[PDB]
Amino acid sequence: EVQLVESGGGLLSCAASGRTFSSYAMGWFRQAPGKEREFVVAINWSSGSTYYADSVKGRFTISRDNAKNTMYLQMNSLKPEDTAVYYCAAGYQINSGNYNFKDYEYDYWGQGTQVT
Amino acid sequence: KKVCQGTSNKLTQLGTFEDHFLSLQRMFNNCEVVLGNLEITYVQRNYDLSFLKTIQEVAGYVLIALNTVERIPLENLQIIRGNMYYENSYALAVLSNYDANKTGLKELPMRNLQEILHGAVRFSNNPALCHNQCAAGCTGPRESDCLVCRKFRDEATCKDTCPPLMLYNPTTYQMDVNPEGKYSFGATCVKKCPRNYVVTDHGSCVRACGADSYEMEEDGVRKCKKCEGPCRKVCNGIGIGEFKDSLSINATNIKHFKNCTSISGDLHILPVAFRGDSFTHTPPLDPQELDILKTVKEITGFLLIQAWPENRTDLHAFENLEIIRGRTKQHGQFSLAVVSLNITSLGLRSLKEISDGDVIISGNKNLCYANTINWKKLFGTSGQKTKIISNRGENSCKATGQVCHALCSPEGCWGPEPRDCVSCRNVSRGRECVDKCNLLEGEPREFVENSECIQCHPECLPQAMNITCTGRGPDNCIQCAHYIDGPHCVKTCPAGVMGENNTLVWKYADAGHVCHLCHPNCTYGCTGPGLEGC
Amino acid sequence: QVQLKQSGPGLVQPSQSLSITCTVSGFSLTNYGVHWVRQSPGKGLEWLGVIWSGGNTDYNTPFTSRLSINKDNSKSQVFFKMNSLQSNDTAIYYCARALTYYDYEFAYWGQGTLVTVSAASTKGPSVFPLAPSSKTAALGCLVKDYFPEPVTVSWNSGALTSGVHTFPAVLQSSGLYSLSSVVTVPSSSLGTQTYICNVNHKPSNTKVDKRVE
Amino acid sequence: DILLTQSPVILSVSPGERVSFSCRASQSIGTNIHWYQQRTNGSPRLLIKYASESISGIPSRFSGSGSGTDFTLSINSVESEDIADYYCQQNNNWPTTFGAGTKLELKRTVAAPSVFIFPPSDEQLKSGTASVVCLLNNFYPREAKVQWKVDNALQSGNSQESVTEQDSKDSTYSLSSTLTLSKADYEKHKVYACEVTHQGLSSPVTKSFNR
Ligand SMILES: *[C@@H]1O[C@H](CO)[C@@H](O[C@@H]2O[C@H](CO)[C@@H](O)[C@H](O)[C@H]2NC(C)=O)[C@H](O)[C@H]1NC(C)=O
Ligand SMILES: *[C@@H]1O[C@H](CO)[C@@H](O[C@@H]2O[C@H](CO)[C@@H](O)[C@H](O)[C@H]2NC(C)=O)[C@H](O)[C@H]1NC(C)=O
Ligand SMILES: *[C@@H]1O[C@H](CO)[C@@H](O)[C@H](O)[C@H]1NC(C)=O
Ligand SMILES: *[C@@H]1O[C@H](CO)[C@@H](O)[C@H](O)[C@H]1NC(C)=O
Ligand SMILES: *[C@@H]1O[C@H](CO)[C@@H](O)[C@H](O)[C@H]1NC(C)=O
Ligand SMILES: *[C@@H]1O[C@H](CO)[C@@H](O)[C@H](O)[C@H]1NC(C)=O
Repeated sequence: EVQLVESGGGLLSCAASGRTFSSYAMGWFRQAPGKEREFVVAINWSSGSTYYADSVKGRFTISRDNAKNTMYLQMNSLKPEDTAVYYCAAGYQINSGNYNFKDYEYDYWGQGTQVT
Repeated sequence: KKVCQGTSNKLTQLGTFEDHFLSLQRMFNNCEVVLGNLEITYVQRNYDLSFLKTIQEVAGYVLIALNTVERIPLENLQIIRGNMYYENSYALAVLSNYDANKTGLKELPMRNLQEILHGAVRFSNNPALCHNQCAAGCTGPRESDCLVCRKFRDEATCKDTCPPLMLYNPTTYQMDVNPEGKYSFGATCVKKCPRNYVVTDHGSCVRACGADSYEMEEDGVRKCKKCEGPCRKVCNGIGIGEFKDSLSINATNIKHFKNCTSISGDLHILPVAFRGDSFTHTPPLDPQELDILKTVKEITGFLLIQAWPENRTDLHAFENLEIIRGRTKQHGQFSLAVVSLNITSLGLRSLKEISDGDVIISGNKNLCYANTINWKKLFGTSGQKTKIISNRGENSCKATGQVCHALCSPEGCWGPEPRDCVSCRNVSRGRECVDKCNLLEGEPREFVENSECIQCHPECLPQAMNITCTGRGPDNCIQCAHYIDGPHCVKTCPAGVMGENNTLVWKYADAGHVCHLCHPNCTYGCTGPGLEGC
Repeated sequence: QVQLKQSGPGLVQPSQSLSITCTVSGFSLTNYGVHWVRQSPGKGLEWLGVIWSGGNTDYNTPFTSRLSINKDNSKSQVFFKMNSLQSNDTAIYYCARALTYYDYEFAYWGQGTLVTVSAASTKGPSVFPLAPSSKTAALGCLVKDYFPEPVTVSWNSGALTSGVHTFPAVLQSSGLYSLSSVVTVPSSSLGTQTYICNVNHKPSNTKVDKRVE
Repeated sequence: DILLTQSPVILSVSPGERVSFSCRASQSIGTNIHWYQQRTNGSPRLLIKYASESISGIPSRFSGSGSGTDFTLSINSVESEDIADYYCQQNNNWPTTFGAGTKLELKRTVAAPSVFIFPPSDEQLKSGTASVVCLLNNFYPREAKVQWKVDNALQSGNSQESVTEQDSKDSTYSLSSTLTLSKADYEKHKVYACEVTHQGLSSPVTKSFNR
């Protein structure tokens, strides 16, 4: 039901359809070959509040296109120190957020967009 | 000025007499202002308390008790605010400063302590012993020319209150963010909270948000937003941590689930809990203590209920459960399982999602409804399937009129009440389905916003034979039930609030209940136009 | 391999109580419940009740007052108990397990226990040979005057199955049962192979082997 | 409560035929129906779960269809092995309940019985009783007539019959008839005869022995 369509990467879009993502929170994670998967960006859907990672801070930019149900990400001014596989995630939140984002939960994950 | 947190240990002793002093110095070393209480206790003889010369002010109370030291040099202590009291109503309490060794407190030279701002004083068992908004003394007739302020301070200035965050704009009748506004850090007005401090829901700068509130960020500044209901408290589920070798929720472990909102794991409720297990020295659980789980809104793993209060009609203790993520599953299979219970309705009226895992409802001979749900709506993962087997027949359930309410949509129900519907046939008020909103009649008057009734502002006037509002705001009214401040229905005109140029704005009531501006000369109030007001 | 093996006396006097033990293998009683089902020769298959994994029970409506199922997860066995039996409670009682958790698709069945409700006394059979005449030949055993059912009969201790016909018991006027087991054999075998019928009647604890010449 | 109705009650069928067992439920229960097979003196055997889902070990020729109230168990080509009672089970309403079953008989070519007669063992006669057994082995159809005769005197009400169940391999029947006299009556006669009449016999077969 909850499908996350990834498309846009290589040498970034996440189309999320399936249900009412009213209280949901979608973001982006990354995993490097020889390490664990890691936070990068996240964004509450209602409201459209936003949370970035430190290394991701400033050097990135995430947004939400409501009605179209899509979550775009800009990787402008990238570097070799950020090359990895990227998954877009989504998860229902207890009260549409209203608690620390580092403790948000994600249940549905995308396939795997490569970035070298 | 240097600032220390303070202490609130009371007559408690922190380790050896040496350990107690060693921890008293580290806190109050070089401190000039005490945000909390100054607590001096169990200080031994020949212990240098000379670092206490730096203290210039104390906000809370001061305690000096069970001290055998000869001298306590509070030679610079200028003020005691008395934010707290030690016991009863004693802002300053110096008690029993002696020992059975013939050596008590001799010298307590509080030469500079001029004023105690609040609270009385208590001395016993010590055998060896100017502007308008100022406080202690005054090095001048002005406010800045004072030793210590009474209420607050703001860069030399001794104000009675800190500059408000916002100021009433008499033009657009709205509020604007005051660029001269400052937070209230202690008895100081700082334009920004200090390092590792947080803004209250209103005003101050505290290190801890505390209960009923969480930490949110706004304009680069971490603030303290109030918790909509109970604050989020994650807790471990059965099988983990506190409940590693735990088989079920029992009379022992049930207590630790208090105020939990999110379970990081699984939740098991098995008959052994109600029988008690001697082999674990676990007594029987009284069903009433299940109410503790009413605060649970989410479960990461699965929910397993194989036993339940026979006199209880539904899963009441999960009336607020919103989601089961099913990250962990029974036998790698089930995220929800309800087997051989006496219940009549499931009662999961708040359940909106089951992200993964299968559902099994089996053997509940009295269980009605349950087949009315379209569980596909709750599922997020594909392949999720439900098995609803050997419960009470629909037809038996019809014969006794245990069917989804008439206000329920065809999507089904968790029970017979209108607040058990999955979704509503027409509209909802609260968590309840209804026929129509109170548009043209009823108390309160309301308006519709997406299948939901919303209370009109209480300042809108009910119109007979028409509506009364269009939006949540008081600007959306039709007729103002009382007064009017431009596009705003109000219960009282604006009178006393600060504005631009640091001037308190005043307004009065036109006989048509319309708020208008007084004459600037009138500064303490006014009841009409022209100078004659004040 | 999953097995339900049950043991229990199948002769209960009216107003007295029936007891059956279902001994389990291939799975744990801690993860699966065990159901009980009986089958009368007339009123078909009827579900009696269950002992769930957590130890809680559930009995069918007409058995609430007189049924008690307990168990022992360690010994891996289940104990069926039903009281004040009468004539209508005569049936074959089964224990069963479902294929899947919490469900009722009974894939694994005990062998069944033939419960007979009577005040009459147990009585072992007499075994008499049916010797093949002089003329493929046939021979057999006559199992006569026993009570209650059932009696089990084999040939050559299991080694002889083909061509065997153990006939259903008939009720004699005496109220005792009588039964006959026969087998066909190549006539060219009589003076070649020895033929023995193994008659076993548990309730009287009579095991008999009679050679047929 | 809910009623599972099975039809037909008995169902006779030649090998190779198609077979449909009907189980109609009084209420609509979607697909919460199971099917069982039960052979003579055996425990029930789960064939199908939830109307159509196949079980491992069960041959492919068995299949199940239907939903709501009308359910079907199907055999695409019947074999003699398939002789049994077939039951349907509902999973939906508490408590789970079973239909009253359908019996599958099988047709086959006529086959005349091999007749054998056995005298009383001398062991038995010592006990003062004499049973005399006549055997009709592997025949079809089931209908058969057995007349006991002692010195050409038709016996009446001193014999008991027993018919075995239909065989799984040749789908025949077998029958034992047992005459019981007192030792005294038995010894007061010479000829003992069993006359068998059957559709596969041109003339009635007799088998006998002289005391
Ligand atoms: C009830 O909960 C308690 C605590 O979660 C369990 O008691 C523990 O039992 C394990 C195994 O015996 C011991 O290792 C722990 O030391 C016990 N902890 C405490 C706090 O007593 C108990 O097993 C549970 N009972 C059931 C039936 O699940
Ligand atoms: C188990 O639940 C059933 C159904 O909820 C209860 O049955 C009802 O019990 C109430 C008790 O006040 C009676 O008033 C009703 O008449 C019962 N319903 C009927 C007869 O249809 C049953 O009481 C519960 N069992 C226990 C032990 O509390
Ligand atoms: C539960 O929450 C209430 C809310 O007022 C609080 O007072 C109480 O201390 C909490 N209990 C705990 C955390 O055990
Ligand atoms: C359940 O039964 C207990 C028996 O002690 C009783 O106290 C309690 O009131 C009952 N619960 C109800 C009536 O909701
Ligand atoms: C509620 O909705 C039903 C479904 O269309 C309709 O028949 C009924 O008239 C509605 N009642 C209102 C709008 O008061
Ligand atoms: C036989 O069973 C019926 C219930 O089917 C019940 O009346 C009783 O147990 C028996 N009948 C008697 C004792 O008359």
